[PDB]
Amino acid sequence: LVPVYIYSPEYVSMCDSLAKIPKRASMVHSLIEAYALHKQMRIVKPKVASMEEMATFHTDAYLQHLQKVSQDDDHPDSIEYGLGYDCPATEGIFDYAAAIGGATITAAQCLIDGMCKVAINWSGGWHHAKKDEASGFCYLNDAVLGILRLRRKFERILYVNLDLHHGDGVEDAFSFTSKVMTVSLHKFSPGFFPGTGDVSDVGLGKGRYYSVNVPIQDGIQDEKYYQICESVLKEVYQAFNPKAVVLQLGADTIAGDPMCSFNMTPVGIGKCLKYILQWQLATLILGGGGYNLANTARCWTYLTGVILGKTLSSEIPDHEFFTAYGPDYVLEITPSCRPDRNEPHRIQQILNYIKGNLKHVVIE
Ligand SMILES: CN(C)c1ccc(C(=O)NCCCCCCC(=O)NO)cc1
Ligand SMILES: [K+]
Ligand SMILES: [Zn+2]
Repeated sequence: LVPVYIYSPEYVSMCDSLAKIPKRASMVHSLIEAYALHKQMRIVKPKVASMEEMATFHTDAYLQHLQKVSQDDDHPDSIEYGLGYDCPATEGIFDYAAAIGGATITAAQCLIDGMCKVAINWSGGWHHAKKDEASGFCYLNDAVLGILRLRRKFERILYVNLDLHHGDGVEDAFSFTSKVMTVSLHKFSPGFFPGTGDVSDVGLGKGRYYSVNVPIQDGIQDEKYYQICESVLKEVYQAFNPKAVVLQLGADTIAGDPMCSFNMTPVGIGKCLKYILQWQLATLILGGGGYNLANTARCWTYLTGVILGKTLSSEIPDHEFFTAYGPDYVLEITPSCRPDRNEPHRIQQILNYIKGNLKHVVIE
């Protein structure tokens, strides 16, 4: 059955007002629309998240504060709740947060109701927010909210974070439970945000070994990334037997991102995505980071094509943002001539560590 595409003109307009990524949502949607991919999808208007739905993870104190300042960047309680340079108390930020949370919840509900096997919210994936604090441009953790909605039907949910940054907010939220396993492939290097997610972080208490982290260094390309991803997910699948998947596909790993860390292309990420889709589980697709706006659109458009199993023309079709795609005006991204800093011995060590940990899961 046909993938659900979480979309409304209002939703994109709201997502467009996010101060760190202005107009990104429109560029992503308009490229998908320019490739006519939306015609092959079921378009679903997202619901706005209610106070009660948001409070299934976030505290009432934090949410009431967010609501207050959304109507104010100099409040004395904002520092406590993580509001600052990374998460400015922009006017309307509570509405933008409620829209993105509601969108991912709507995606989850569609999956629960058997409307689709795959549901897409490219504007979601704000995985750093904590129950009571904003963090890393994230004011509300829609990925956690999405997982909590899926928990209505699924007893084993797998969260997979393929983003440059560790999905710390999500991992933390489920650190003590075994119903949700988190798997994160991300850059791990002292001083690099958020600073967590070493391979030794495996969760706590009853959630011990139900958090998986794959610390990766600068320069990694498609082939090695896919090998790492396939070997981990093969072990996770056999060990954990997930019944639903929440997959975050950040674009901030792609060559050309100004963070200039990993050296991936959308084709490489696509392979990881294909590996997960062939499990044929209810899958909630989210975006994430992506700071080269045109490349982020290239990436999520291509990946939408993968979900649909469609091969797209390399030539960017004319559309509202055509000029943003110069000077080559093509869909494909070329890797930078930068060294891969990932030692094959270190990769193997990490993978063996992880296999060791998942052995404990299997024997349980
Ligand atoms: C050029 N400029 C003004 C900035 C550049 C980088 C950051 C930053 O990395 N901040 C730390 C927070 C990064 C959050 C990343 C969100 C994400 O992609 N998560 O996956 C801030 C400002
Ligand atoms: K867990
Ligand atoms: Zn990121």
